[PDB]
Amino acid sequence: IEDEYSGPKLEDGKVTISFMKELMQWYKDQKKLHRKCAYQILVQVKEVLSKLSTLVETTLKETEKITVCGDTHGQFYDLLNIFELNGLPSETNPYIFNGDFVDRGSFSVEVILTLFGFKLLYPDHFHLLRGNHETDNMNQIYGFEGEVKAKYTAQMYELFSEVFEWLPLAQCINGKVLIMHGGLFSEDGVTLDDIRKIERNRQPPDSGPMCDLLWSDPQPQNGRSISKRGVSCQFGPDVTKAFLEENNLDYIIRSHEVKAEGYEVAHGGRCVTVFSAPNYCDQMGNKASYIHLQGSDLRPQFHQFTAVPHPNVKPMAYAN
Ligand SMILES: [Mn+2]
Ligand SMILES: [Mn+2]
Repeated sequence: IEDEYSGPKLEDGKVTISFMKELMQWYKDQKKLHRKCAYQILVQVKEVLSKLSTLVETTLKETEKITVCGDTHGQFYDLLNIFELNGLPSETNPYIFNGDFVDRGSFSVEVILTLFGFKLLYPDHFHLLRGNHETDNMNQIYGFEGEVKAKYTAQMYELFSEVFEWLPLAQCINGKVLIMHGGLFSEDGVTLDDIRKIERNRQPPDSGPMCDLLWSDPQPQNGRSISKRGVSCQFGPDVTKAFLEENNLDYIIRSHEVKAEGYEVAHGGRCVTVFSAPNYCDQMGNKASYIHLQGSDLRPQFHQFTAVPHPNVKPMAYAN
């Protein structure tokens, strides 16, 4: 006996569609991806991500489509449910996952390695944007670091941290829709140029554009406020509108907050929240949603969904 009982294996070190199907099934059955394959996925996706701009600029032709998902937080069985409701990722069914893949939920390893696998398989049609939880300080507290150390080793966690540093911070579709995890900026006048200029391969600063992209929240009233989170700001509809007008944009899609209906349309339609972790932490009872967009019609169409069963591992079981 050697590795016959160790599960899915890459094909000469590369991700294939049959590997991804084997992986999702193996994870569904609560089994672990061989550490050598996990390592190969991480080294390769680090290389892919490190060549991207901090701002991914994507063009959708008139009849092309894309799906935008918000926070998933290690709810792997809900992630599979997204793919069963909305189809597997492919070149004709592209996806954007808008940050916060890990922490809180206790299948964060399974979520993130599935997402990285699909990033390697469909690199121009499967997009991952950094959330505030793809950071060391958050992983240390909120489960992911403990989960990686439990399933693999501290060295594997170090590699995850390095890979997260190369996740892009925002994505712009057709020069019209800007997507980021958190939101807009603590000062006026920021442009797409400034986002492209962020040297993102780091942990986020305590303030400034990289912080805001991962951490800010919309508020209903005009202006800005100190964030209730102690980090970044809250930004009003006039902030959103000035930013969109200066940058020739129509609206933003962000995530980073739970909503009972899975989404919220705010700022007169200019600031949309999408959140894709239903019954968050097995307690919130929220619906989740994902957004459908078309190249010829970038209006957001929302699809709601509810949580599905998962194995009996508690949320935050690996947290501090
Ligand atoms: Mn979150
Ligand atoms: Mn967040």
